[PDB]
Amino acid sequence: AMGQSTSNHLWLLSDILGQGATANVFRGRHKKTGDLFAIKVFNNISFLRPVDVQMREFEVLKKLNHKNIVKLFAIEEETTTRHKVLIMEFCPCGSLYTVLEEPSNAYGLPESEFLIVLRDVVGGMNHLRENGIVHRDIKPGNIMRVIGEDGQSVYKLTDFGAARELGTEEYLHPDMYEGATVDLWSIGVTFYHAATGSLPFRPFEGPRRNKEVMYKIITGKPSGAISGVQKAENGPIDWSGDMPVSCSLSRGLQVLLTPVLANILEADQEKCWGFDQFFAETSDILHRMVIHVFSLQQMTAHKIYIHSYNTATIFHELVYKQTKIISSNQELIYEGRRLVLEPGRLAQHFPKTTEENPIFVVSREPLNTIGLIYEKISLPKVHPRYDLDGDASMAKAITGVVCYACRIASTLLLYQELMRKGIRWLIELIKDDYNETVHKKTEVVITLDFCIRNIEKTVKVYAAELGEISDIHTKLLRLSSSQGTIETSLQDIDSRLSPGGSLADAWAHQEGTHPKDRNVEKLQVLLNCMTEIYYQFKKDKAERRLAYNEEQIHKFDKQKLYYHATKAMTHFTDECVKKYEAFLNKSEEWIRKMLHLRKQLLSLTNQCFDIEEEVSKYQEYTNELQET
Amino acid sequence: AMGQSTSNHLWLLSDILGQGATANVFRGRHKKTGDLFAIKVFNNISFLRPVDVQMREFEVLKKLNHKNIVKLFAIEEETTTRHKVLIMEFCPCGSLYTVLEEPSNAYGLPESEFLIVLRDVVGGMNHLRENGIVHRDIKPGNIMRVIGEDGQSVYKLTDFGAARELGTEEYLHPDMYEGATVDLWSIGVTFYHAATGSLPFRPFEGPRRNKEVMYKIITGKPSGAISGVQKAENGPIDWSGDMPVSCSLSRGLQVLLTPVLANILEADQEKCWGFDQFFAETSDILHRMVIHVFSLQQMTAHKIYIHSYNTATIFHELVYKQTKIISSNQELIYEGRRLVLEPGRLAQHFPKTTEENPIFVVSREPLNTIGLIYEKISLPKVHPRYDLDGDASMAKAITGVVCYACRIASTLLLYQELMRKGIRWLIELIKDDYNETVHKKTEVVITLDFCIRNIEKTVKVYAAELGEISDIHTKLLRLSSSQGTIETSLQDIDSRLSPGGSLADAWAHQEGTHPKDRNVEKLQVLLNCMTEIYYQFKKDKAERRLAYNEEQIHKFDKQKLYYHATKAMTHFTDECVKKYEAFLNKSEEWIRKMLHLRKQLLSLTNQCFDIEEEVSKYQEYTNELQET
Ligand SMILES: O=C(NCCCNc1nc(Nc2cccc(NC(=O)N3CCCC3)c2)ncc1I)c1cccs1
Ligand SMILES: O=C(NCCCNc1nc(Nc2cccc(NC(=O)N3CCCC3)c2)ncc1I)c1cccs1
Repeated sequence: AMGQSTSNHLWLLSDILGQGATANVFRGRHKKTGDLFAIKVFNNISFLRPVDVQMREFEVLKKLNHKNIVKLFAIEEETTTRHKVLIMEFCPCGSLYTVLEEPSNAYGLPESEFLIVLRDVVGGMNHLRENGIVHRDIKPGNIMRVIGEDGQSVYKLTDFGAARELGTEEYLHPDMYEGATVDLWSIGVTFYHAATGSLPFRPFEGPRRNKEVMYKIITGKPSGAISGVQKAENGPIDWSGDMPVSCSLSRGLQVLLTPVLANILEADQEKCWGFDQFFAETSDILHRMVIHVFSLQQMTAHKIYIHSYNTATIFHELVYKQTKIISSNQELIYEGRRLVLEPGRLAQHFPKTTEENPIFVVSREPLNTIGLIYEKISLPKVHPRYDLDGDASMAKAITGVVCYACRIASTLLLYQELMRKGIRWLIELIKDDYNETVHKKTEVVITLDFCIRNIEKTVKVYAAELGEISDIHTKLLRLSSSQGTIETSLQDIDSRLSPGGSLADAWAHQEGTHPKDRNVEKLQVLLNCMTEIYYQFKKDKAERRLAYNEEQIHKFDKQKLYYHATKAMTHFTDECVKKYEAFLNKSEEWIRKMLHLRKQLLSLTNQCFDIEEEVSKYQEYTNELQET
Repeated sequence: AMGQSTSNHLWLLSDILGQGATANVFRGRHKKTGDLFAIKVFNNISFLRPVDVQMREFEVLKKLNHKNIVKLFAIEEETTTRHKVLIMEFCPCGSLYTVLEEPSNAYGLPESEFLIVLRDVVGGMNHLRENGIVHRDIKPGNIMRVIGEDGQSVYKLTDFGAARELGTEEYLHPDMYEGATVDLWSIGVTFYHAATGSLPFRPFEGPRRNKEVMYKIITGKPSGAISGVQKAENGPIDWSGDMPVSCSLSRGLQVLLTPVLANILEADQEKCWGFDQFFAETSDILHRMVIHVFSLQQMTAHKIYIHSYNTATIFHELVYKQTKIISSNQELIYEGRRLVLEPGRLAQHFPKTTEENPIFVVSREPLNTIGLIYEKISLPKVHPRYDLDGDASMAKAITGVVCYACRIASTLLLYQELMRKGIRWLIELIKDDYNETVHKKTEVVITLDFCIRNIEKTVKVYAAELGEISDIHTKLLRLSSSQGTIETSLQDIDSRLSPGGSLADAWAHQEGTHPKDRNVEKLQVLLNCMTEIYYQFKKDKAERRLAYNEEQIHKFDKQKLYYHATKAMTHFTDECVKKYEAFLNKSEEWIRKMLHLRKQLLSLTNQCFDIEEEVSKYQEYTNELQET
């Protein structure tokens, strides 16, 4: 139907991307080439119209180019309405807000994608800072997302610099609600929103006329607390200076991110950071590499953030901070074999590691098995009301919960499949310790056999001599007897290491769940059905009203949305969870038995060294008798 | 707009799924529940209308239920037109034909998905056979696809039994073109079409008035040839009794599939199989498990199909058939360690293997490095014509080629990443052989040291005796000297095994490409742009004509379709291929040097055994002198 146009560009009014106060953004094309561009048409521009100031201004923002900033191509005039039109680059993927609309990110973005967000936002914000221009209005809605040539997302900034001739209410600064601090505030609220999937400060009712509590929350600013939420109408505020349990970020990252947000979120400029403080700490985080470590003792995976130039000493310290294991008690295993790391080895030369192929950690000291620690979240109540807005919010909520359940279920399967491998590596690695103890035994055996034979032979050939010989014979028997005890007790250990020797990993190949079960795929199928319905309810909300047929289809699918979710949650707890807990229960059992065996093997090995020094004082005794 | 209805069901005429001669299939819903069903409305039913015979008939097909057969729910009458309507189950994913429409499957389905097709088609066809009903019309178009609860595809049959009261031209049997053989023919043509992505018998022009050649091709039926294609207008026919190089199936599967299709594709019932012969061989293939084996010698991955009850002897034989390695020369490596397999060990108890984590094979005999063998396919010419049909076919073709290139590129990266691991395992495993040779050396050393000392001491204490002593001393020096040679030559081998010892895997961590490059992701981005344009051209073909704007957008995108493809192909050959060939070239180098070292380590190890039996004839000589 009706559509605006320009000298070089044209677009339909049906194609809308963003609707702002001063301008609107449409999906447009170049009249000649046909390439897609973002069309910024200014609404209500008469009482201003500074074609003198805005001329050079738009010419300045034109030459301004950055990877983390939405590019401005040209400034043109609408054909009929004669409105000024800016030509931005089209971002098909939408904004960060669009990403947060996804149920998969209802409880926070994936860790890698979050690192992309942090890096790009900082880069773009820094580039704006170097030009002196201040934003203050930074929100996921105005942070665009594009797909790079390498496939990875790239985030850019677009809406700014409109404060000249004239922040979001949830992203507003306390004193500004009614200094460069006002910047970092919205940035912090954004970062928490990307990590948690929700806003830092939430009243029970929300952003309304009962948002009076919110201002009290924001002006509250207790210590270094990064979030505060009241769980009831006009109730107390639950404060926390840490990340939620449902957060998809690794523990190592949360340790670094927590102080950052805490220092940039307060009304006082006293303790608040500057852009240099902020940039320094943030870039520091971005420069660090990733160390994937799976602790078998607690059955917990870890991501340790270290610079490439750091040593293995700081590495052991950080691993201690997360796993509570002494640096001297930390033992590493990689690809079936143990790996000895020098205290001063750089992180650049570390082996290739993934979360599905990490570095296992075994300890001499007994440690409790923790397993995966997650937030148990149930489904919300589904109301029979036809409220399109309600059905949309309920759809995102309930699908987000199921998304979380499927995410946890995938993690549980990872822990089990990693556990089985780590155990298989360990039993063969300790078996190698048994293999070397056999060798050291044979050394003492060869030493024993010949040394005793000489002394048993010297009496056959060639009071005084008899007394010496007898004492030596006894001494040789004192050691050879214990050598026989160890010899057979080691066969008992080998019997344990043998298949079906009560240390076998057969239990671990039975109790838990396997990729053969396809439990994650089973959950995803129902999750896809729900996700489809969700985006449909979004499409129905935009129309504000539906036809009779669409009305009942909306109701039918809404009921199926519940049935899908319950079916998934039931399969989650009755299959994935229970079999995981059983695998974890028997995990403690095998751990006790393994550490006990390891203690036995240790002692029996050291005893060979104890008798190794004894035969060195005897083989060089009589054989080395002095005479002219 | 206008839409048909029923007592219990209703649908729009715009919603079309399949358009047949006697009936049409629409997307419909139940008036009460609102669930989606397939609506089969019979066109032109007057001269027949056997409400006596078809009554019981449709009642029979009603109770007929199977996982591999599209379920019939009810038989109802249209409200106005009074036409008979069948209620089938709705298959959102479409048919196998729809799957073949995908550029990803332009050169054949993935191996796993093909196994699903084979298993389901056989299962459904067998179920129809047990009821006596014959199809003959089996085509990917009438083979529906649904997504099971576990996520895996499930294929079903739908259109049959319409031959009572009354095959596709490309799927037609030679004698039937102008016995149960007519069944297996179309089945074979279907199976080849799923494996190759193309039809078995293709004239140059195609299925037209020049299809006269085709009938000659079909009546040709030379030997056990499974395909025949003329590459020029009215030219000779290129015959082949094997699968194309571009086929995505494993070599092990092709060996099994080839005789199956060959025996079921001929006009003569003399050599043609029956349903029992067909079912027996096919089910046999389906029962077999998968063995993933990566041969480092030829740098080739393999999938060996074996029954779970078979032994390791037949395993070694099949591995020999593919890798050309003698059963005694086949050495297995898994998870960093070598694995010894007993000749009679069942396949059920084999370790867990994937294509990304297979069982490596090393050999004593020198073997040439082959690497990945694929079909080099270039882009087709893009014509400036606005032909919507032409633009659609060209889109699928050119996108299919790029899909193949990205598939090969993914395989190349797999080979390199597997190579690096296999090499790293090997250098540490042979290092273990060095570790055990050191132990055997120390055994001879302890034997040497004490044995010689006794004989060197006997002369100090306690013509005839002198002569004996001297001869013994010399003999002890004959062995101890060579012991010194081996001792130092082993340090040279250890020097080789040490980092930077010319056997290091540093070259392999440099020359080839890595997942860090994200080359596959780079290709996929351009592949997504092309795929989007492809499905768009499909959408434009259905309209038969476009508006002026849509017309030029079609032309713009068509040109961008070329630019995307060329950009991907350039990045494929200039980055992925070249760096792969360089990695393969230096692969031969390290292989030579490794096998040479392995030969040295072997000899130097066996020499320790050669001198081990020599010291057993001397240590028990003088020490064991006889006397009363
Ligand atoms: O500049 C602004 N604000 C920033 C946002 C708008 N600006 C741009 N937006 C895109 N691309 C884009 C975006 C969003 C969503 C989508 N697609 C969807 O999810 N949709 C849209 C229809 C319904 C579902 C594509 N490129 C460039 C730009 I610049 C202002 C708007 C009004 C004053 S300022
Ligand atoms: O029974 C028949 N023939 C078998 C085929 C038709 N039958 C069924 N088809 C579906 N589902 C389905 C199928 C195909 C394609 C799609 N979707 C798409 O790719 N489309 C459609 C619009 C354009 C893109 C969904 N379920 C059930 C059935 I039964 C006959 C048709 C006429 C005589 S016999």
